[PDB]
Amino acid sequence: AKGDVITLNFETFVDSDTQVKVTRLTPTDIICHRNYFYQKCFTQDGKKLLFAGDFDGNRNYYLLNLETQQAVQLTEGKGDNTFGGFISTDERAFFYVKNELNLMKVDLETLEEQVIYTVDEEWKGYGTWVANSDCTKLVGIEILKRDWQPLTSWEKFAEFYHTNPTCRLIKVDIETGELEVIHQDTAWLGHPIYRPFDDSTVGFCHEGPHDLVDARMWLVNEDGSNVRKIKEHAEGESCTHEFWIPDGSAMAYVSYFKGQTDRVIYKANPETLENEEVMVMPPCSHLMSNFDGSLMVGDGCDANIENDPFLYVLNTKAKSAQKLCKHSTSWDVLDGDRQITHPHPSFTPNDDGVLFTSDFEGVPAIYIADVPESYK
Ligand SMILES: [Mn+2]
Repeated sequence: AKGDVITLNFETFVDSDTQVKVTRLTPTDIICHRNYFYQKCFTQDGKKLLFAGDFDGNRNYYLLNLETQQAVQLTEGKGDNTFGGFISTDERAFFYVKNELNLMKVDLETLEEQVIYTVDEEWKGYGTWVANSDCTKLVGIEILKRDWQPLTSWEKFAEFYHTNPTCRLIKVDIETGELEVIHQDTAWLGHPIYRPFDDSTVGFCHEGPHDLVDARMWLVNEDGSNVRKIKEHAEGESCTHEFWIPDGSAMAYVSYFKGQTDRVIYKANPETLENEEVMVMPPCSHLMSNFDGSLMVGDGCDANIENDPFLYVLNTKAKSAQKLCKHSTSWDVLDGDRQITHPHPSFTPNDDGVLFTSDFEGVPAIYIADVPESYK
């Protein structure tokens, strides 16, 4: 029940291949996972952590006190989207979506909840809400209910893309609760993201197969004008995994050229709109950077070869990737949920560690791998 407290045991072990220290935060007998890597889950001091677990028979949100090893239940009941959740800039509250209908704001102190927005009967919420740096406005996208189709299989994926569904990129005001359509279109839109310290810019993209798609690297101003593509897109080049670097210095992404058998990370200037290569990309699924983009972490995955179960800590400046420790996750889909099993590596607020999920000990749990100065 909302408000309850649970005392956890932190067990630290040494990785057999890198000697790097790794500590498990959650029990090995109950399902737990971290939120999406681009969403804030750590307080600046690095003492509080937001995460999800089934302690109360339901996938709910908890706030873990790293120095007390005690976690308090933030939300109760069923219907929580345990991935999109995030902590406010003032760290006095976190936001999450319940029943895919109501955007909630929760006081981390009183645990009081406030529904700040409720999707209209005409639309369907899609993607994850992303707050602006000041945490006064939220951006997101929605799909016209009539145009909505359940994406069951890949056959249904491409199918939906061609149905050219009408989607809109909206902006909601935390204070007023009023929505403002900043961009609409009869195309499948997605992944809306406010430019870190610049409410002016809002990056979004076109969903669908990376092949039969014009381009996904899109940008548009808050007012709704200057809709443009981040990169010109070279014939044969596919871009993905885009994400704003925390400080807002640039839009980092990964591109792959057919016939080059090599993936390379790229940084795009939000203002100059000029892209530039940064370094190679080891075989990884997700990619997240440091605050300034000087460090990056990656998810080793599957390509007589061999599946890569390692986490990578890339050094932007030195342009060098290095194996940190091992996550050894079974990318299995639990109860239709394909994301709980994803490591979703993210740096700790001061870069001394990397938080990630894994089910190698049997069930999905949360770990924090230390990150030595040599970036081992
Ligand atoms: Mn993922």
